[PDB]
Amino acid sequence: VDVPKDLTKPVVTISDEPDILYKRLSVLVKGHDKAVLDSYEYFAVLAAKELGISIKVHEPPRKIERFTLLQSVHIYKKHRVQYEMRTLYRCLELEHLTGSTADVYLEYIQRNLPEGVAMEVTKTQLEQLPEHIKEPIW
Amino acid sequence: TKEAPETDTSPSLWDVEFAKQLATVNEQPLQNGFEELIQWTKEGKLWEFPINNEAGFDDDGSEFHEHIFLEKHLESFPKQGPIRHFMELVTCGLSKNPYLSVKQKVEHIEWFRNYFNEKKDILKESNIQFN
Amino acid sequence: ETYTEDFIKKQIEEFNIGKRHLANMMGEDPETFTQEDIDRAIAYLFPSGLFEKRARPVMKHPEQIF
Amino acid sequence: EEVVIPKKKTWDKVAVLQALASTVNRDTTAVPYVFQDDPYLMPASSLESRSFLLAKKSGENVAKFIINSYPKYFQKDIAEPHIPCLMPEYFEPQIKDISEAALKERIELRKVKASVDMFDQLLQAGTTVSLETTNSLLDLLCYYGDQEPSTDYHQFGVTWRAKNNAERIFSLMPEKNEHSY
Amino acid sequence: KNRAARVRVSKGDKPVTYEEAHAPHYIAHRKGWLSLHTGNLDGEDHAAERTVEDVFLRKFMWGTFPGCLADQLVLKRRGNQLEICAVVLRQLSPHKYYFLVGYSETLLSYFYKCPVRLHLQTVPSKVVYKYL
Amino acid sequence: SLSEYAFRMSRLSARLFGEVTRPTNSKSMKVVKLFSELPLAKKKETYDWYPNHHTYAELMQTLRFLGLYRDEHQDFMDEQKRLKKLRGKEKPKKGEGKRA
Amino acid sequence: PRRKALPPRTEKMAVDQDWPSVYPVAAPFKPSAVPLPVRMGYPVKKGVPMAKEGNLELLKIPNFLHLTPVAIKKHCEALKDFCTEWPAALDSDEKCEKHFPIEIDSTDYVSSGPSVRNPRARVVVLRVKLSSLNLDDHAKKKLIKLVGERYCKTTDVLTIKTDRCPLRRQNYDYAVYLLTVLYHESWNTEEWEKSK
Amino acid sequence: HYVDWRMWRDVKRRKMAYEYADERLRINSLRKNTILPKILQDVADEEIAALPRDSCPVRIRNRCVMTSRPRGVKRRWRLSRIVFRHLADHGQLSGIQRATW
Amino acid sequence: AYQVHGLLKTGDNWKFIGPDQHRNFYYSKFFDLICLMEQIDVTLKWYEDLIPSAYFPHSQTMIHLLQALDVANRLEVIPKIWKDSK
Ligand SMILES: [Mg+2]
Repeated sequence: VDVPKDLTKPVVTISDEPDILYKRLSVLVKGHDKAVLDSYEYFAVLAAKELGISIKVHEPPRKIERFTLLQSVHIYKKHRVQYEMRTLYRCLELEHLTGSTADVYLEYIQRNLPEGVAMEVTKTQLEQLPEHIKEPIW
Repeated sequence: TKEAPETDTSPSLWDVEFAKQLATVNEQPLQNGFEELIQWTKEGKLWEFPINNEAGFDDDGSEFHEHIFLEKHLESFPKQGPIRHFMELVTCGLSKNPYLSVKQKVEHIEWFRNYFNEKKDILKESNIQFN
Repeated sequence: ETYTEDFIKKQIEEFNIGKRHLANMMGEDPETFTQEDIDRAIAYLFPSGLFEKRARPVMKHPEQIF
Repeated sequence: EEVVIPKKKTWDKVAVLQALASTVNRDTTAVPYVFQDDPYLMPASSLESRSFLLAKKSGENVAKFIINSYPKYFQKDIAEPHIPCLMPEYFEPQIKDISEAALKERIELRKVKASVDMFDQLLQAGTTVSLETTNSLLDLLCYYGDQEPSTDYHQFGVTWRAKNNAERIFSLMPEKNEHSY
Repeated sequence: KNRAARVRVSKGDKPVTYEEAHAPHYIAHRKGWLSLHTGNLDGEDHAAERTVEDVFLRKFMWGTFPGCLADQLVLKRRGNQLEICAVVLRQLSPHKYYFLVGYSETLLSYFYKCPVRLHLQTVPSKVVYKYL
Repeated sequence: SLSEYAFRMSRLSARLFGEVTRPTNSKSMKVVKLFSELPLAKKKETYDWYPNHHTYAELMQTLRFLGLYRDEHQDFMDEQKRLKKLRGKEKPKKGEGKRA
Repeated sequence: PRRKALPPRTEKMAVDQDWPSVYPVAAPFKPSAVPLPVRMGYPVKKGVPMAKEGNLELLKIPNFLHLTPVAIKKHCEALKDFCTEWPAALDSDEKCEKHFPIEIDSTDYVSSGPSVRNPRARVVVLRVKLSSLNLDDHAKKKLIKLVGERYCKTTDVLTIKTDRCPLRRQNYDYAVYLLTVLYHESWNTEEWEKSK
Repeated sequence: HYVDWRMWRDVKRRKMAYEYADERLRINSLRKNTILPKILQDVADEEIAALPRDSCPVRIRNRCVMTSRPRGVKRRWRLSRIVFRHLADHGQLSGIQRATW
Repeated sequence: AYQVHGLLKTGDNWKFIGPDQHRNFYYSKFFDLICLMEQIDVTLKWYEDLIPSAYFPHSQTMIHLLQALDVANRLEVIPKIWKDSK
């Protein structure tokens, strides 16, 4: 019964300079758990559909980095302990975004990136020819 | 209001003390997690999203051509000869170094200028005129 | 291990109450929330990669657990 | 055919956060967020509600007291970008030379005792003190009534005293502008 | 015989926690990592600096909440943030706990130049998984 | 071998892309490499390899003298030191020792 | 006496509350605040997984309780306001590369720690087809001889990758500068080129 | 307060080597080419051979940061195998497990 | 009172409610008035919203909620009111 009133919305100023265009925007994420990357895929793919972005997902193959250590403090060279670090992947292929759409969506999904997960965001920006390339100077 | 304010005059103790307690009016304990992230972003404690890996680094507002084009700094050196050849390798390497500022690069170049200026006699014996 | 019949009934009670909270969080109909919806929801909300399934978070009917 | 390239919306660095906070209203089952959310640390009365927040704030003063008393243990900046507010604070004037600039430090640092002592020596030297500089010194002395603001560690009745230094300084002041009065 | 991070069997009378009851060959199988950051992922940097910070904090917390911790810390990192999730006991005054939360958080934020939070979870007694 | 055109073209591309233009032997191209990166000693992993052990011990020592940190190890060593003193096994004063 | 802990507030929670209010942002699993009888832990023989209370296994999960489907949809509604619309003229990739022949690639690296810096961020890659440029036969030949392996004949794309400069700003500027002076030099016909 | 005097001697070596790195770089560059006259490169040889011996970067040793061990250190964590394993075996290194395949 | 409270909840006005003293005073008075002059069902709605979410009661404001329950002849709730009192 105590619902607040006159909900103040943030100021989104529409400017007069044009917007960036991204042909695509690949988002690779890297974690140690696959279930965590499954929950982050569900979150990010839903967030894109609730924002009208086209998104495809695939799993790049994993990397298992192993190395060996000695098991004893002094001798016993034949006895080792072996360790690994698995890096699991999921690539979010977004397509046909404007700079502001990207800006909002990345910020959102990056602030909710879980602990132990990294992200590499490749942005393919569309651009037209520089003015100086329009005509030769000869 | 007064057409022309005293912009040259700066606020006084009374002014700022009043500003402090004008803020105390609206200060309330943080209400939820969003408010702490908002408070931390305003204080500069939290990163701003979406992240730029160069957030806070402007590189002394240098332009690309000050890192890449370093021949203007070779004007005090011999225009030909082994010193030119050598310094043309220093600047080629310096012009490829993404870890140095333009100021640091110019320090390297200026060292060799002072260094070859001290070895004039060595350089003159080998018939390489420095200046 | 001593699970009195009263102890189990207090567990079935908590599961039914919890079953409804889980459907509420997931935005689904509390009246058609099957176990397979409980498992899918619990897997998403508490993601664990532990290679053993018996070590992962679970929310099952007390009769299938005890 | 022609690209209808739209316009770049812009916003503040807290805007998206604020957009997301709009979606949530307070939780009735919870105590205020400033408290710890444990059944055993949740305040269970208005007295505790007050007492628990003072304890948390008391521990922060002890931290800030240590941080500022042993700066060297906190002078290693790892943050990128640099966070100015998680650095130690330095309250002592670092310039001991008698100069106009060194006066500003004692005024900016609200060091009433340092300023008056330096002012006395500076006046004996005979050097000229700017009107603006003298005015700023007066504000500090008057605002706090020649009573040093207490910080960290080292009511009923009339606190004003007729034989106070502020009155004396005005007499020594050769020029008194409107701000002085 | 292997020794690393094994609690030996004893006489059926030793309370051990789920954490203590599991040997290193169970670290991705039946139990998780007590810390979570990105340093040890393929292509990532600063695993060393994260590791020194984690060794200090565990030590810092153990002596700062003497006799209170009921298990091991869970250290989390998200971007710029650091989360310390302790399970403590219910013997200290909540006044003292609030003093220590406010103290530790503040001191650690100025030391490691980041926002540091500390989430306590009190238990009556240390949760016993098994009597070895 | 390269034709004059092939040669004059690769020199034009090198001028454009900012590579060495003078003919330079492999021994002298080290000068470029030397200035193209940081010196090993200047890299962070090198000069900042160790934790500042002076800061971690001095901080945690005052935090103990301030009462805000319990050092179980230093408590252990103080106890042992106290007992040895009772047994008479106390450190001799520097210089004013048994010998001259 | 000894301070007693209050009961968990999950009991005072309504089976139909809005869950997003309880966990608005990412926060660690609290047993006292989550009305789920969730158990975790490899069970002892003839035992059950361990209860939520004091369960360090559940505290090691990075949970998604702040991002339920409900919460997400609500969130994204408040964020539709911030995003602008894709040019409906640029339907296909064919149309994208008709109107915008140049493509600029760049990567951002999100990682946890005190410092946000990542030296891989500075790299800029400029991709373009040579069919989108105003090049005759003469010039198209010399441009291809000047860039070397930066050009792929199969795809006809010239790729300029720059990372000499500290900033991505400066590298992008350098990449454009290069495409520019490569284009104007491919049009200039030096006299020595008659020795081909 | 470093683990021992061998670590302390490396702490100083790393610090001095950092102080002189720019000078050492500049002098090497002179003597690392065939361009310059040999009478000049010979002076450079003398000059860099006269810089303090503890500025020579090859004298830095990568010791365990926790226990000062001069061998058996993994470079990603700067820890000896004994110290690395102790943290890895308790679950305290993010994402590192025992390998089986 | 609903207009006064209605104003506080508009926009960012709630930030003017002042220190804890002011805040208890406000909510203490505000709720006493609710229990006295409002339907019991709506008093219980405001009871659940304000406590302990926003306000830790005083001993008295439990009495008023008891009285208001009596006036409404709703004694099936008095048990619950005792638990909360503890
Ligand atoms: Mg063996």
